[PDB]
Amino acid sequence: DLRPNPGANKRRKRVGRGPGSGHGKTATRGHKGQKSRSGGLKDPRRFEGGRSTTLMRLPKRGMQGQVPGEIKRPRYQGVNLKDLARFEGEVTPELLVRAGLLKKGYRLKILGEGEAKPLKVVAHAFSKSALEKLKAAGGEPVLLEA
Amino acid sequence: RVKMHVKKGDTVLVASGKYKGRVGKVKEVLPKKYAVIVEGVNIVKKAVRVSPKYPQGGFIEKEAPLHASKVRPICPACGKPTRVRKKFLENGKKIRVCAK
Amino acid sequence: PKMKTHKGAKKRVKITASGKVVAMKTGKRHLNWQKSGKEIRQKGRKFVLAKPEAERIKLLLPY
Amino acid sequence: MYQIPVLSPSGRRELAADLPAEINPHLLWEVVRWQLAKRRRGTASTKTRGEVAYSGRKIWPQKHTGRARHGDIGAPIFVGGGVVFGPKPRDYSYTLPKKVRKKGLAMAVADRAREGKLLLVEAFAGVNGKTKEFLAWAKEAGLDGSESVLLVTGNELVRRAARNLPWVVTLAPEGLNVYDIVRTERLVMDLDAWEVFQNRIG
RNA sequence: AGCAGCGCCAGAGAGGGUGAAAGCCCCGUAGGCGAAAGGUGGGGGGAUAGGUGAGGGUACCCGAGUACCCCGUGGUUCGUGGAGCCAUGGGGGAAUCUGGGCGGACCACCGCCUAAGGCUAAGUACUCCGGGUGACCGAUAGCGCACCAGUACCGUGAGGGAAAGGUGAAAAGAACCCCGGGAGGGGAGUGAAAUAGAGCCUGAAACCGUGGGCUUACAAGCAGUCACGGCCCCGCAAGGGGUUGUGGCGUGCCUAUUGAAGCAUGAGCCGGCGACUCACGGUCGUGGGCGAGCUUAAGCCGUUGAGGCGGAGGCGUAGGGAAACCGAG
RNA sequence: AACCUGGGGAACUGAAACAUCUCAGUACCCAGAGGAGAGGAAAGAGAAAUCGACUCCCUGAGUAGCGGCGAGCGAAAGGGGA
Ligand SMILES: [Mg+2]
Ligand SMILES: [Mg+2]
Ligand SMILES: [Mg+2]
Ligand SMILES: [Mg+2]
Ligand SMILES: [Mg+2]
Ligand SMILES: [Mg+2]
Ligand SMILES: [Mg+2]
Ligand SMILES: [Mg+2]
Ligand SMILES: [Mg+2]
Ligand SMILES: [Mg+2]
Ligand SMILES: [Mg+2]
Ligand SMILES: [Mg+2]
Ligand SMILES: [Mg+2]
Ligand SMILES: [Mg+2]
Ligand SMILES: [Mg+2]
Ligand SMILES: [Mg+2]
Ligand SMILES: [Mg+2]
Ligand SMILES: [Mg+2]
Ligand SMILES: [Mg+2]
Ligand SMILES: [Mg+2]
Ligand SMILES: [Mg+2]
Ligand SMILES: [Mg+2]
Ligand SMILES: [Mg+2]
Ligand SMILES: [Mg+2]
Ligand SMILES: [Mg+2]
Ligand SMILES: [Mg+2]
Ligand SMILES: [Mg+2]
Ligand SMILES: [Mg+2]
Ligand SMILES: [Mg+2]
Ligand SMILES: [Mg+2]
Ligand SMILES: [Mg+2]
Ligand SMILES: [Mg+2]
Ligand SMILES: [Mg+2]
Ligand SMILES: [Mg+2]
Ligand SMILES: [Mg+2]
Ligand SMILES: [Mg+2]
Ligand SMILES: [Mg+2]
Ligand SMILES: [Mg+2]
Ligand SMILES: [Mg+2]
Ligand SMILES: [Mg+2]
Ligand SMILES: [Mg+2]
Ligand SMILES: [Mg+2]
Ligand SMILES: [Mg+2]
Ligand SMILES: [Mg+2]
Ligand SMILES: [Mg+2]
Ligand SMILES: [Mg+2]
Ligand SMILES: [Mg+2]
Ligand SMILES: [Mg+2]
Ligand SMILES: [Mg+2]
Ligand SMILES: [Mg+2]
Ligand SMILES: [Mg+2]
Ligand SMILES: [Mg+2]
Ligand SMILES: [Mg+2]
Ligand SMILES: [Mg+2]
Ligand SMILES: [Mg+2]
Ligand SMILES: [Mg+2]
Ligand SMILES: [Mg+2]
Ligand SMILES: [Mg+2]
Ligand SMILES: [Mg+2]
Ligand SMILES: [Mg+2]
Ligand SMILES: [Mg+2]
Ligand SMILES: [Mg+2]
Ligand SMILES: [Mg+2]
Ligand SMILES: [Mg+2]
Ligand SMILES: [Mg+2]
Ligand SMILES: [Mg+2]
Ligand SMILES: [Mg+2]
Ligand SMILES: [Mg+2]
Ligand SMILES: [Mg+2]
Repeated sequence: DLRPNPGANKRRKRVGRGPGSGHGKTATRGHKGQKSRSGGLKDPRRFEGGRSTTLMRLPKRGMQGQVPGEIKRPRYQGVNLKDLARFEGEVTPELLVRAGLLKKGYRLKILGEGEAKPLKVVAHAFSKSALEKLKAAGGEPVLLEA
Repeated sequence: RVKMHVKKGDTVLVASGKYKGRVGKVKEVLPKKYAVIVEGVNIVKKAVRVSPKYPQGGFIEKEAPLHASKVRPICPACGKPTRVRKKFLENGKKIRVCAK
Repeated sequence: PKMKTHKGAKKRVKITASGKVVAMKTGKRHLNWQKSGKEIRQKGRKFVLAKPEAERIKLLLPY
Repeated sequence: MYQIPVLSPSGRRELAADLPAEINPHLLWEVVRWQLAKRRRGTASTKTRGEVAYSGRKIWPQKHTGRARHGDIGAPIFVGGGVVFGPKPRDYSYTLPKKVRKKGLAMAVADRAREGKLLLVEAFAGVNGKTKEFLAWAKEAGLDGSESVLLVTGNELVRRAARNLPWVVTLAPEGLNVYDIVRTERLVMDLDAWEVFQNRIG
């Protein structure tokens, strides 16, 4: 195995198109044909109707802002106890983020789908439904306080 | 400075081209051009002369300077690279194995 | 260099977990007066967009 | 593949290994492509009609002169003028996923084993940094000089030895990389290195 | 210096030059050594300036037109907004730790910090300058300038701003004779080569010319094409090449347009220059790695065309609601 | 040469008109600094009974917000580094 033929994998074929040609893409460009095909066109997504945009629709997003803005406040990361079955020991915020499916989301909340492996599972909050799931087979220890 | 090289006024073989083989005293070294003079390339200047003084001035087949690289210096064993060796005080140039 | 999200749209349109684009119905803030209970009850909810829906998503970006 | 030839005073003791079985031809390429783009210097530049020197004075009236309408001599239609989409300097590097780099290293070293050309050694009798020594050691080792050789070794003196040989590529152990591996015919490496190659993966 | 034969060196097979294509000829390269003098120099050392305690009482001090408040503005993500904070042009105007400021109007609580004096290296920015390197240019390119260029020239002036590189290995640069006032040539001579002979390598095209072949003065034309024929040429012939007499046919090119041979646009002709790029971020598709995971950014270490470390962070694993919140709903 | 700091400071342009807004504290003018310049040892951060001068890079983040809530503009704390 040498530099002859370790070549690309019969399909990464870099091949841009060239619009000065005479046969292919020609007087005009790749496309073109016309006028307002030159340096730009208004947007054209969001923008140009040419007219009153289709932001005829209307802010509901009550609580858009306020000068100093975002209010710090404890956010909870939903993690199912179906991805809990994935192991055995004592599952804790430290662990679920330490590898997997938490990610610094200040607060652990176990909940929902799947079947609960009998074991201790500390968290900042549980599902009315998931409290059951596992409470009916093992320890539910709740968050911190102070 | 730096312009210095192979030899100087002394004795030399020519591993050149036209005069490949020939040996001779280098009657000339001009470093600005990098060219020595032995008795090798000595071609003919049909020329009368450049300056009017001294009426006739020679078709002289004078000695055409050489690329200072086509000549090599030489001793008991002829034609050697030069080494530089230091005495007890100075710098004398030993040869491929001999000296001088 | 990094397109900026279009705040105007953010402020008025959600992009649903499947991929739809939801908006509040127009027509329910002062044309209002006498309009059937039905009329303005119907205006109460969100709808789903279409071709501009794609236009829409293009803005909401790191969003 | 598996059983790879080792050398030592006591003779060829063919020790085994766990290198891949399947060689992704393409993937090697991806890595060699990458080693080679990251090694580029951006370096080629040109001046737009902006960087070029000339004044901006609109060259003539543009009317009733009856020459073709014109701005400044900077404009690219002008000879001497600025270049159009000529190259500014730039970074050709990209971050090839580590896992891919790893695969490739394996697979490269892998490829060369299944062929046969991989030889781990040890008996580096080529004492000091003197080509002639390594030249000798190479002889009584089956390194005729007829095939290109990537000597990988901790021993900087062994390194010193091989260096000035046209058919050889000395290279510290961590220097192991796939362009070089493929770039060459034989792979020959100190066991202390094949240990470290086994570290990056083994 | 190629080819051949037999050798050698290599910590040096980077590169350059020498009459072409050299590890060993030359200059270098690897490796290693060097400063009287000037500059640099805490990196190492030394010294000096300075600096360092615990309890109690006292209520002396702790930066003033300052805080603070209001009017007018600036900065900040903040466009007068619920509008704080920092800064300050106008007006009023304190206290010294039971002092003051801040934590987004305000108040209470809790907590943070000590304004109205000053100084402080490093990490950072740049590139006139020196060097190194290039999937950078190669004389219409690359700097405007490879050349005696910020010149010539142009403008009162600010200012604008060119063109122009290459004999040969070596000048061996063509003695000498001949025609000519010279220029320039013809011989002679040098050179491997002189249609390499001096703005001299190569020397394309337009353009001008000399010689030859076919052709043309009753003929109608986008100049060609199809056919037959005559002439000339290459081949033994079958064939081909050149030319064009007659016959058939036949409305330039681009552009722009419903529509152009068009009495619409552009173009004297030739050569060279000339227009869909890149960066970031999107979105599809596609080649591949890994997979409920996947991936690193600066940076650090390595190297000096070697990579590795680096999980901060990002995307994904749950949605719905304006939200509180609830959650496979 | 450029870099830097302070004083002053546009318009084309964008908004498919335009005036707020944008361009942009950019272009430039002026004073000064220097091998850099600035900044710099909390009357700080902002929600943790936490951090612990300043500057620079990565990130946070096109997030928080700002906005004829148009066009657009666009932080910080924290975390990783020097
Ligand atoms: Mg336009
Ligand atoms: Mg309208
Ligand atoms: Mg020779
Ligand atoms: Mg999906
Ligand atoms: Mg209702
Ligand atoms: Mg995001
Ligand atoms: Mg300009
Ligand atoms: Mg100029
Ligand atoms: Mg004209
Ligand atoms: Mg140019
Ligand atoms: Mg031998
Ligand atoms: Mg050579
Ligand atoms: Mg000395
Ligand atoms: Mg020294
Ligand atoms: Mg120092
Ligand atoms: Mg002491
Ligand atoms: Mg003392
Ligand atoms: Mg006391
Ligand atoms: Mg006041
Ligand atoms: Mg206040
Ligand atoms: Mg303001
Ligand atoms: Mg304000
Ligand atoms: Mg307003
Ligand atoms: Mg307050
Ligand atoms: Mg004031
Ligand atoms: Mg508060
Ligand atoms: Mg209180
Ligand atoms: Mg420089
Ligand atoms: Mg330089
Ligand atoms: Mg360039
Ligand atoms: Mg030029
Ligand atoms: Mg020229
Ligand atoms: Mg220059
Ligand atoms: Mg004049
Ligand atoms: Mg002469
Ligand atoms: Mg003559
Ligand atoms: Mg005579
Ligand atoms: Mg006369
Ligand atoms: Mg003359
Ligand atoms: Mg010739
Ligand atoms: Mg010729
Ligand atoms: Mg002449
Ligand atoms: Mg001439
Ligand atoms: Mg010619
Ligand atoms: Mg003929
Ligand atoms: Mg006739
Ligand atoms: Mg003929
Ligand atoms: Mg006509
Ligand atoms: Mg016409
Ligand atoms: Mg017209
Ligand atoms: Mg033309
Ligand atoms: Mg005309
Ligand atoms: Mg892209
Ligand atoms: Mg600047
Ligand atoms: Mg406008
Ligand atoms: Mg417009
Ligand atoms: Mg426009
Ligand atoms: Mg300023
Ligand atoms: Mg100074
Ligand atoms: Mg510095
Ligand atoms: Mg400083
Ligand atoms: Mg200062
Ligand atoms: Mg202090
Ligand atoms: Mg301060
Ligand atoms: Mg502490
Ligand atoms: Mg509006
Ligand atoms: Mg702004
Ligand atoms: Mg650093
Ligand atoms: Mg740095």
